[PDB]
Amino acid sequence: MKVQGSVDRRRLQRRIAGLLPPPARRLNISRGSEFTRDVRGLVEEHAQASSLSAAAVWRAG
Amino acid sequence: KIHPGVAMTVVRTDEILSENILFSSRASTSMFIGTPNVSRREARVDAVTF
Repeated sequence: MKVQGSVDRRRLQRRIAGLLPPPARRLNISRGSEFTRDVRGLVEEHAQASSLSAAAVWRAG
Repeated sequence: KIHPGVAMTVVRTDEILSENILFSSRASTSMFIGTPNVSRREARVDAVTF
């Protein structure tokens, strides 16, 4: 408190949090439940990555 | 300007800019229309093209 300081840890964290790579895309082939929970995501990500209408394509860009 | 012993027949083509009228009857064709889709093509030193 006694001094404000010259930088904001909040801003530094939030500005880095936008430069970390996207995680990997796993696919469990040992449990049916996880297998489906990942294939659902696979189809959602294809849609989001190839549908012109949305801006999410341009974001994944 | 003396006639050589042979005549000649000359051929030309000519181009004409014209306006036109197109008549198409009712319900003449069936158009099937699919969803539009996007894919990236390049990434140059400065910009990204889709």
